Order: sequence, then structure tokens, then C-alpha cells
Amino acid sequence: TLGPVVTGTSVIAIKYKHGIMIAADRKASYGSYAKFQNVERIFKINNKTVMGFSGELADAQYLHELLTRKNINNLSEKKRKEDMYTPQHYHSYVSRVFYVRKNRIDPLFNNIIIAGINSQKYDNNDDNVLLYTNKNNNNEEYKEIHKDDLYIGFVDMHGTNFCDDYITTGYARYFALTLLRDHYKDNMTEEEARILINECLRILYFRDATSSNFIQIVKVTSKGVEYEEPYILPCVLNSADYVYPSTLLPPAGCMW
Amino acid sequence: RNLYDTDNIIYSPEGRLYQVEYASEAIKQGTCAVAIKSKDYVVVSGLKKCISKLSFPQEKIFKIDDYIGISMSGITSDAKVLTKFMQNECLSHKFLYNENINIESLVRSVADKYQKNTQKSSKRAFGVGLMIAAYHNEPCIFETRPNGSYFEYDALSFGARSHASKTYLEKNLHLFEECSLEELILHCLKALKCSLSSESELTISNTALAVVGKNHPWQEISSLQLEEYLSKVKMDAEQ
Repeated sequence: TLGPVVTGTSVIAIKYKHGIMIAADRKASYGSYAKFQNVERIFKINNKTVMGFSGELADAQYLHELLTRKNINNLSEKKRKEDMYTPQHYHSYVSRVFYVRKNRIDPLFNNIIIAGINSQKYDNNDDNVLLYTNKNNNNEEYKEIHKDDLYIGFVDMHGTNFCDDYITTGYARYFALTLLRDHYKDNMTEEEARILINECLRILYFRDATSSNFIQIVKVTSKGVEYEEPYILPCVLNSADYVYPSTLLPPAGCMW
Repeated sequence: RNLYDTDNIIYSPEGRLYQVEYASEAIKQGTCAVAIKSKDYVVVSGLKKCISKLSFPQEKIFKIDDYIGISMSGITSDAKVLTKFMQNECLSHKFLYNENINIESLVRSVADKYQKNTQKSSKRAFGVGLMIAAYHNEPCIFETRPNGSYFEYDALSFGARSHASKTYLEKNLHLFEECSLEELILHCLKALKCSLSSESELTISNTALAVVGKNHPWQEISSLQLEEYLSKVKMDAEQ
């Protein structure tokens, strides 16, 4: 790849009391043209790990393929649930791929988020992994996962990598991150986490031209990786001055 | 003349690979080593070969990684090549993934290194066996053979006249699980002593002993501690 052509905009991932909540609008744009409006941008790596991306879609699909087969081979050698690769392992692997490609001046034009649960003590999902069946879609309750057992990593084009309690990509690094550094807190419930993520996505919808309001939410919890039903985010303007007709303003001068 | 034992790629009419079996035969000629494990610990003990009076004893056990060590029997240079390979695999895994390698994967890679040397006429099998002791979520002992097979054990011994040590280990296998680290060390040392020649003894010079466990990185035992353990073994052997 020589530059972005088809791109996704921004991803938000935060720890809350039951695991990881990661969000991305389902949009991939061809420049300023919103060609694809139903694109999946958060992928499941294993029952405890997800991958989100911004930037070029083809590079993201390549990386998703790499990780899919890495998880398959991991399962091929597994003899106990502890053998499954952690989110930290996948974050290291992706950071390494990016570093190697930087040294060749051949990067993937992506920013990546690797998030998940960094422990095996909260459930027995990795005892019998199902690649092609999902049993969630039984009537059990989520386990509270200690923040230290959760992992959210970031990788950029130059191989810069780090972890934190909340990670953002793209325009979320300005709009969402400001509100998160102001307002995020530990052990949030699903309701509070969802409310904060929705506020961030609403600001992005109002201020990022590449964004959309069709939001995909994914959760990684004691029940595994869960894709929520995509939903349209209601975004109303926050001032009546926007809606005031121009003809009611003075006709003279630069009134617009 | 066998007529089938000349090349390493030739099966005999009975379906055997004689060159590989000879490489295994090289293992029985080495000095004895014993590995045993409790619920939390693996203890490795082996005899250090001494060439003559003025010579220093040969090294028997080697550190591979923080929580992995090995003992070997057979051709020393082969063991050194394998030791370098394992150390490099572990360090490269730490470098790439920032975590300690999975011991099963490392042992499988070692066994595949073994296997690759048996399928071409221009190679020979490694003429050495590796006893591998690690703690990765649990204590573990592995063995690797020249033919490319590996096995996990609860107690293990090989080398010259290791059948006596094996007899001792089979006898007391039931005990090892629940016994303390001191008791486990005494058991390993007594099993090793069971392989001794008539006139020989176990001394700080000729005895290699390492422990590795839950909070206990691979560590050889010092001369003072080793001497106290050997004295305890002698005294409770007199009984």
C-alpha cells in the first residue's frame, strides 16, 4: 500500500467493571464519498481478544487474516486453557509486525486497538473453543473483572505501542479522549460506560466528516466476545441558534 | 554385516532405523541423571563425569531460561548445539512477545529439530537425550529422544546404570507428590546414589543438583547446602 484509499475513521475502547467495551461506527469511506455504510471494523481474535482498526480497510483485512490464522494455530497446539494467547501477546505480535514493516518503509496504513481479558480465572470458555458456533446467541451473570486483568493496547504506523484504561484512534484521540480524561472512572457499569461512549460518538458525529451514527458496540466479558445489535445514534443539534432562519437576521453585512 | 545399518535413511526388513538406534545407544553411555517433581517443585540431580585426578568434573545440568533447565546424556557437542537452540528460542520469545515461552512449544520445537536430522542421508541423528525441567503454571519434566519423540514424566532417569535409579523412583513414586522441597531433594539424591558404582560416593565435586519451582527460578544448589544434604543422605542411609 502507498496510501489510504478506503478508510474507517475512529474506534473507542474502555475498561468497565465487566471487561472491555469497544465501539466503532460501521462506515468505510472512499475519500469524501461514503461508499460503504455497513462495514464491520471490530473483529474477534479469540474469546478474550478483539481487534479494532482505523485507516485503510485492505491493510486491516490483511492483519485480521494474520491474526485469525495465528489464533487457529494457537488452538491447534492447545492442551489447556492457559495456553491460549492473551491480548498482550497479540498486541506484542502486532507491534512487531508494524515495526518490521516500518523498517522496510512498507507500513500498514492503520492504527490498531487490541483489547481483551488478560486472565483465564474468570470463566472456562477456553476449555472447549467453538470457532464456528456461538452459544451466547446460559442465564448467568457477568463476573466483575479486576482492571489489572483487562488489556487495551494501541499500535500506530510507526510501531508506537502502549496500553491504558481507555484507548482511542483517529478523531476520537481529540474529541472522545478529552471527555474520557475528564470523566472516565474505574468500575463503571455497562450503563455508564455506554452513556459515555455514546456521548463521545455523538460529538464525533457532529464534528468528524468521515463518521456516521450507525454504531457497532462489542463487549469482552466473562461470557466472551459479544457483538451488540448495531444501532442508530440519535444526534440532535444542541442550540436553537443553528435552526434560526437566515431571513430573520439583519439583511445587511456579513450575516451568515 | 547387517547390510541395513550403514545409512540413516534405510529401513531394515523389520522396519527399524539402525543409525537412529545407535544414536540412542550413545545415551546409555552417559552419566546418570534423575528428575523428580512434587506439586510445586522439580528437582534435577546428576553425576558429573571426572576424567582423571587432576581434571575438573564435567558439567551435567544447564540453565536454559529463568524457569527452565536441562540435563543431558550422550554426545556433549550435540547437547551444546541443542542448548544454544533452546536458549535462543526462549530469549527470542521474550524479545518478541514479552512473555515466558510455553514449555510444550519449546519441547516440540526441540523434537522437530531432532526429527529433521533423521530424514536425509547427509545428516545423522543427535546422539544425545535431553531431560527438561521447568515450571510453567505447574512443574514439568520432559524427555527428548534421537528419533524425534518426546515424553512428559513424573519422575525420570537415564544414563549408565540408571535402571537402579529407575527402580528407586518406581518404588517411591507415590511419595513425591506431597513431599516438601527438602524431602524431594533427599529423594532425588538417593535415587541418584542408587546408580553409583560400588566404590563411589556422592560429593560436592561430582554431584550436580538444581531446583526450580513456583517462586523458585532455576537454581543450582551451593556447596554448603549440597554438603548438608549429602550428609543427611548418608546419615539416614546408615539408619
